[PDB]
Amino acid sequence: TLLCGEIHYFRVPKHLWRDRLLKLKRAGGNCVSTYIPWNWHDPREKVVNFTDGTSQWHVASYYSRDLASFLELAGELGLRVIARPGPYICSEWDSGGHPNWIYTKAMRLRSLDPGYFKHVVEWYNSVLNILKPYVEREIVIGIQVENEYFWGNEKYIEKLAEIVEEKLPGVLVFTNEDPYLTRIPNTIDLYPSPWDMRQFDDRLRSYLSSQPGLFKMIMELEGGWFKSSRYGYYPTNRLSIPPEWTEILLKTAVGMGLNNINIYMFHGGSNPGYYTAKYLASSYDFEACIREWGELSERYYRVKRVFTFLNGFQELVTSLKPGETVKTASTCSELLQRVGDHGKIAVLRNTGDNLCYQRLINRGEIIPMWTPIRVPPRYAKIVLLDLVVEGTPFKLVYTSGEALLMKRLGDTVVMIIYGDHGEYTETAVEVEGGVLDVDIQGDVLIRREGERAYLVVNHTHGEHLAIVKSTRGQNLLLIFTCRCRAEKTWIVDEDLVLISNIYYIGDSRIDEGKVVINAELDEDSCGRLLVVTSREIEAISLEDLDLDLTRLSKYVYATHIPLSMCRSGKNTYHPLEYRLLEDPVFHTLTSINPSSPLEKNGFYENGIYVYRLRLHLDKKQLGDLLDKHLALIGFSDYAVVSINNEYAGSGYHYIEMSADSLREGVNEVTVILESTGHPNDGLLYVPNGIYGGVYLGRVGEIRLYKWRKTGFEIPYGPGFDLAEFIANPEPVIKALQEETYSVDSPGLYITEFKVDDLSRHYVLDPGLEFYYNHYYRILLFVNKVYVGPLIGPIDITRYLKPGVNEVALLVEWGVVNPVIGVYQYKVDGEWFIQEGLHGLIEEWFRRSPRGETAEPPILLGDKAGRVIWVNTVIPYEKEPTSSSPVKLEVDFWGCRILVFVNGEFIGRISDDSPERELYVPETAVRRGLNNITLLAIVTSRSSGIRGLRLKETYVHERKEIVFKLGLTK
Amino acid sequence: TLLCGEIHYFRVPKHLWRDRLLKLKRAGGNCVSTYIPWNWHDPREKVVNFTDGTSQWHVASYYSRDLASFLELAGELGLRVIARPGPYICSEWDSGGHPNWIYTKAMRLRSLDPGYFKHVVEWYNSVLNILKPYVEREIVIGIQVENEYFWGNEKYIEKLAEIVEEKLPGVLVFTNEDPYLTRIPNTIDLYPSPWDMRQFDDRLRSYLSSQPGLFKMIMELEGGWFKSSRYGYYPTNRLSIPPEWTEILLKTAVGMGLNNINIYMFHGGSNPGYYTAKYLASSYDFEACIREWGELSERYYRVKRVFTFLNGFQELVTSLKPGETVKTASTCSELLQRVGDHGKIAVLRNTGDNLCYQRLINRGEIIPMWTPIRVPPRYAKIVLLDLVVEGTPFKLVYTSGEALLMKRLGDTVVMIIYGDHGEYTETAVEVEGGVLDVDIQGDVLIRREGERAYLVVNHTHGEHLAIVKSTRGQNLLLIFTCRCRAEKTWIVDEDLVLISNIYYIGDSRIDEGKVVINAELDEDSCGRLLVVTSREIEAISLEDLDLDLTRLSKYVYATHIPLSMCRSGKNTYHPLEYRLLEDPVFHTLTSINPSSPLEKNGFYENGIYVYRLRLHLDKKQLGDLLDKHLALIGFSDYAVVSINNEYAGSGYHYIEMSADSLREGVNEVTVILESTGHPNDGLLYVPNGIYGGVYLGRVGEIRLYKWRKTGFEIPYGPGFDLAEFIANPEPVIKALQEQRSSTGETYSVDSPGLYITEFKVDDLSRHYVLDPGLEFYYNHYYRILLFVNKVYVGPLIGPIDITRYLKPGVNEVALLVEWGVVNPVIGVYQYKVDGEWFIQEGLHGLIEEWFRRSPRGETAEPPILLGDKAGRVIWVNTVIPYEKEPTSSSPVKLEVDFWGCRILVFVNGEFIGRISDDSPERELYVPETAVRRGLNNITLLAIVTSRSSGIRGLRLKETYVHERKEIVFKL
Repeated sequence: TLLCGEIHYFRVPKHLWRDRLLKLKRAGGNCVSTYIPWNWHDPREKVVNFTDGTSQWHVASYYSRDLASFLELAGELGLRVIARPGPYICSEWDSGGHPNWIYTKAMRLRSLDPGYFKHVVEWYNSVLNILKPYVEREIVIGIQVENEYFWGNEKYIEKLAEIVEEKLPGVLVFTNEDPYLTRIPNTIDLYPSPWDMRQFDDRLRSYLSSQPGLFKMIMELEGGWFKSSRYGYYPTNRLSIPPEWTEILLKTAVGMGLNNINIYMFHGGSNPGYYTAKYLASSYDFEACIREWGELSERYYRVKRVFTFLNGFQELVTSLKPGETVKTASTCSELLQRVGDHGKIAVLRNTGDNLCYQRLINRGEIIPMWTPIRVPPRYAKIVLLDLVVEGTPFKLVYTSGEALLMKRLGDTVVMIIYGDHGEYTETAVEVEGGVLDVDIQGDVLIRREGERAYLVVNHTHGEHLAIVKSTRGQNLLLIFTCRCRAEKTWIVDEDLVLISNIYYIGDSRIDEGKVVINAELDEDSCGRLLVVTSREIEAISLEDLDLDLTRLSKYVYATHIPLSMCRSGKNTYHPLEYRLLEDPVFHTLTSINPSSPLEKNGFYENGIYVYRLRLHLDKKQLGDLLDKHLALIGFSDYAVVSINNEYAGSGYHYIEMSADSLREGVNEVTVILESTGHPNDGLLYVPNGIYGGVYLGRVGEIRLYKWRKTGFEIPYGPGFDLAEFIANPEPVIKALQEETYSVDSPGLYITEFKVDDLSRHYVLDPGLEFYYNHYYRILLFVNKVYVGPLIGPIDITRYLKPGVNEVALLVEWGVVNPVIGVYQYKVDGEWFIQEGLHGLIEEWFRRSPRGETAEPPILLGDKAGRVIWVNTVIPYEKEPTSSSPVKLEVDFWGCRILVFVNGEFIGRISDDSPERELYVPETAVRRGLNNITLLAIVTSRSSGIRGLRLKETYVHERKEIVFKLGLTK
Repeated sequence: TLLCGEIHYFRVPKHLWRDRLLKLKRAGGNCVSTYIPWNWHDPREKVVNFTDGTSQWHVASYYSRDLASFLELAGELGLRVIARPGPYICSEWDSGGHPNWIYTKAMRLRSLDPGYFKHVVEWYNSVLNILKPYVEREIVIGIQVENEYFWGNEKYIEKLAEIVEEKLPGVLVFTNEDPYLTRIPNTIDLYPSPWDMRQFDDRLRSYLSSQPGLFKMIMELEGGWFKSSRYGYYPTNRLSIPPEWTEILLKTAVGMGLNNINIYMFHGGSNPGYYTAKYLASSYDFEACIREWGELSERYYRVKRVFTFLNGFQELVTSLKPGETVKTASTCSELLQRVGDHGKIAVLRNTGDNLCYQRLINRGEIIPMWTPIRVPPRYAKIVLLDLVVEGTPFKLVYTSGEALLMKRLGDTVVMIIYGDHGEYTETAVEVEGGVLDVDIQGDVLIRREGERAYLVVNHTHGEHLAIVKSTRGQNLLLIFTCRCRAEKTWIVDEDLVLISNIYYIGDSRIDEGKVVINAELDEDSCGRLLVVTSREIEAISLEDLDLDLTRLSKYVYATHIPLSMCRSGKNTYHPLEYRLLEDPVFHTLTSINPSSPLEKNGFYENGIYVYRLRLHLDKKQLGDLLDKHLALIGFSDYAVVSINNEYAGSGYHYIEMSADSLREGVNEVTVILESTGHPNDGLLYVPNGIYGGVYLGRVGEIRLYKWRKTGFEIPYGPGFDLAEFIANPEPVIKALQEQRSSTGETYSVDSPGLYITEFKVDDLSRHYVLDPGLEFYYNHYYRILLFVNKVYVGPLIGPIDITRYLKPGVNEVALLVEWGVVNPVIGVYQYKVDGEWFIQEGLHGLIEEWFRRSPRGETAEPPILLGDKAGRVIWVNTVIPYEKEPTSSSPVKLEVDFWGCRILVFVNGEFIGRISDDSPERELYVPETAVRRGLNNITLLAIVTSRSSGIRGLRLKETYVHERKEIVFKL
């Protein structure tokens, strides 16, 4: 009943909403799911925005807050909606959907702590008021509260659910991955690694045995995975999620009795500007069914065959219970079976790489009779048994083929059954009162016995037709097609099924006595088109051209799109020239207390910040220096540092520079810093900008080599509050009152190190391993005193005593390799902060001063620590279309690059990005001259831009197909 | 040390040999391996052919038997050769390499049976004479005898080895997958399934502790997999073999001590004409490193990184021994380790889908100091430890990066080290005499401690350089690059290394003060090029464009190819017009005895045959007839049948048709039949053509559902001769005569064993035909022995009339499954129809060479509907203008949209291959050698197999358009 895809209105240009949703509908989806992110609607703590307006430079004009329009569009296209308002959403999104002003109100995020929960009450009021009319009109059918509250806190979850129930009485309310709930329905999120089924099967089984009688759903069935900078890969951080894998998970879920399924993500789209979670790529492509740029991937067509089956047999599927009577002949495939009054499904699962030939035992009969069931490699086949065709004399005793769909056309029931090229299928039809006749088109062999017709078909690139005629004037029309044509079978309106090679059938409009269809043709979209309809078809036209039209039988017409109308086009577009202009950088600077977290000084945006530090060194300290290294320690996230107008260094979180630029008296330090967004864990406060400080002279280091792991149990359960435990870990303090080289799994780790000189400064660095977009929960204790959750480097000087000291880490979740840096001095001075850059504030991305021409390659080593604007013009002499989407590629090194097109922020790329390209949405592109603008922060003496290009992924042809209709009978 | 790729001279147009072999050379290959197929050189049992010419219509003019020229070309390009002359080769090849005349000479194939072996002695004489000069010149360094004789027969293998040792004294001689051999070296063939390492790891472990002291080699390391019609898939029958999988297998093999490895296939190419094994596609692309059309796949660049490492650290690799001195800090990756005096390798294997951060314990030191070792997902990383750079004061204590190569340039050692974009690596260099100085280009942080420099590097899209200088006269140049540029690092000779984005570097001409190299540029080939050389470079040109030249250090130059020079072209070429001509089919028909196989009538070619059957029915037979079905039963492989000038039916091996065109007296049956090739098992005789017969009136069936599996054991071992056991299964006859004990019943005959069932025969006037079922038929033919009432009938090869073995009442059938699966049923027929049979090889249009020059046909507007021509043969001629020079940098595939045909494809008179409804694709590679600039003649021969049949159209498609450009170094 719920055949759902995740599509985020906040990750899709508003004009492309229709394209993305209709592609899900055309796949047989009947529901779309989306988060409603609190920080998307209320970033500044002002008027909640549910309009098209943005107050943020980094959010392009075509991204919208108009949730009402998204919901109406879903309704108009025939989709229901699942709403996921948070307040936490995770979703690889800045602060997991928390507005960055929340960190000023509460430490105890994701709890009933009033400092947090009062703001959650006001958010739910704003958002549930917008949802209200759409719940009443039965478009919005489900509300998720919170998101993967793994740890229990039942009264937190129940309070959220009670507010939804007060505003929206009777609406289904649930959460995901909180197994400790008795009354609020729990739903599961499944992201197993390819090929071994046991972990997935075991999680489905436990979930199905849980919460007896409550709503059952997979709220996130793996539809791919996300991409990150720093530690990421293309096409996902987990490499390719095979489309074969996704289909096996879906068919396994159907085999085990889950008929409520949401693919996460179905379409991922793009992360607008600085709404990324920390380290997230600008792309949210997700290797999804619908790629970021709108492409229907192999994963789309496999999911489509499953959703089309589940949609065109909801009767049977809703009736099914767990079964055991059916058995297999061979061990070459597994069996998952379900049984209902009027039919069964046998799911034959072959996770191995060799084709399997299977038979079933159903009531002492070995089926099929003359041919085995093919189970392809890396495939699970749904086999239909004992299916009653209601209000007819027909029973489908079995098919060894795969049923796509079943449709009533007056006196005829049509079923489409598919197989591979060269597959033999066998279908047994039983007819009450006997078989009157069988008409066949193509290669069908018939055996008759009693009231049965047996049909043996050799599948090809085409359809074989069998009509089994009853004595009561009712007919069964079987259409045997290949898997490829089943994938490109399009159900338009209702009473029009197109069996084709056509890449995509979009909008349809039935006015006059005419159906107009918007087809998108790829290279392989030409050749044979079957039309299955009760409507009289007089003519089919493709632009001007009248197509050949054959009547194959009643309800079936054949035509062809000529092979010439399918093109193999793909174009690249080069800049006319490159102009350079240096950003002055400074614009608006204000005093700030040293190490004062940006969000506690009214700065709620990520993106670029500039610090000016005025730091004081005198005779005695320069005099006594034991080592000539300056350290900038504890910032989110990436900085380029200049000292006395000389480039010094760059990097993430913690940088060691040369001290040589240092003089006696005042030293000026410039920090150009990027915040890539907050993590998406939703519990910890990882402050934007410099939360740490400046240190001088590395005098040594203390490596925490070896740890004693001790049993410790976090009391996860319905009564547990994780936010309360992180803020007050009394049970750990208690355990501390009172072998392993790697701290990489849950538990309490203790080690001892020596301190000789307490005039030194001691900074614990959590190490490279610790930093992940879904931030780890690791609690730091120094000599049995709670320092806090690890968020970054931390000065632990004030917690140290002379001689033997103790460090303990309680890993609730994650990995860390800590090391202590020892510094001579902690440098002090006056601090100034700027939000943004002069060029951004002055909107140079909308209109740049004219700069100098430059011949590529553009060498930037001399501008290390500076900001360079690079403007180019690209001719694109056609209409921007979803039929021909464009990517911008930049060949550069030693830069953090912000990309704009015609003054719209497209995203960022850096040296540690998993790709050198961005999707340029059709809404940003114009026919003619296009302005491509790079803002380049220069991070190295080895730095440059070799070039850039706009690339078409493909060029598909948009064509209108017109059906001239006659009279229905 | 043997870094080998399988490339078959008989599957590559001769003009393209150089391209395929140089691409193997360029990957770091030092050896090419090839079968020499007996049936390729002696198909007709006449003068053994080692020339360019062909006796066969279906073998294009550009395929060669000139083995000498291949061996010469391999030698010229700096490659050694492993030769594998069979006599059996398997290789998805017709009869596994046996000439089809062998079936007239012997039943006991692959044995010392004289009827087989005397002909093996003549073949081995012809072929070892061709090889002798190349063994003496040290080009051919190994000879494989036989091929996967799994079952033992040591005296048979010994006898093949003796003939080789006598003609080519002291040449290395071995076989593959015969683990019962004590004296002759055995080698291993490994084709595991992605992601569980345990089966592969256990096979390697067992092999490495077999045969004390003898030659150790993986003679076939999975390079992909083949594709079949009927039961096959794209891109292989096992779907995609992931490129990450192939690299994990290679790195595992290195980590376990195997340094002799052959990738099967490195390049697969094409199966010429009817030299396919049964059911095989005309493509042998194999999803190989080099695709059939010449493309360098992702698999190629991954294998190239491994071969480059093994070549560039030869001294280290030769020295390594087992030893377990190193430990890992965490469980997120496994460790394989080898140790020598020169240093150690730690292979960190991560078969999971998450990045692992790893540390090593070496001495009592935790390695590295400031940075963890990245082990990427689905990856095995080779970490070097304690590497002594011989004749220098440098030790590489460790690098968390991956070492690609090491090269001496005068007083400087250069090492290339790689990682992913954004990877942090840590490298520890110890200098004896102490560290004079470290000069750096790029993002290299230095920590000096002892006589040690620690170098911490963020890997980028480009190179960071560190020159560590000794207080003596000697320098360590470290170049830190990304994986992608390591993959496109090209070694043009001893002192010319290009670190690049370039898709491929081909031939070089090392003139005087000029180096000219042929580059092939894809769309990502542009950007930075680094040149590492001892040579003085004044200028670098791309054709006529002089490039920017920066001197980075003494041995390192930097340049760039402008991003504008890398196009993204891709063109489709369309036919002008279609002309149709009906083949008259009949040309020359001669008498043949009913059921007499074609090889017993002097027909040794596969391909198309036409039978005319003159069958007699009298009034009585037709009057008494109980069921209206005619069956053609037992033929190889596919038939289209007409009765009294009406299309009756089509299919593989066993066809049931309507009997309604039949009438009293003579009935004229036309059978148009294709043999797709013999199977590649090399043991059984599966006859071409009609070996069964024609039956009328299907009056029932006996389903053989339920079997008793007994405890019979085939005695495999050094003394076992499997051909002798197949010919004379005496132990099975004895097992069948003894008391049965109680045993398990099964519905599945799918694993080795003796299976027994029982059925009722009520009427011995009927005819009983056993059908082995769809499951039975596989290109590598199964071995299942049929017994009826305890009498040996024979190995199953197809449907078999078993009537004469039956008695009234309860009958027994027993199957000894040596290997395979079967699901048999007995068809019961009223009559066996007798008459006179006639055979023709080919069709009128083939014999008269219409593919070389077609008569004028009628023009036809696509789509061309053929359903009214069911059972008949139609020639479709068209012209495709191709207005460029045919080139490997722009290869073409012919696509045909059709249904209900078997199609034979010719281009400019050259047989390209076959396509049918049950093909895993609708396209063929058209080699450059068949294409011409200007008008291309595309000719299809369509056997119409159905009343729903036609050709919608066809097109020539370029896979891609790369740019060919010379890079010129002025010295």
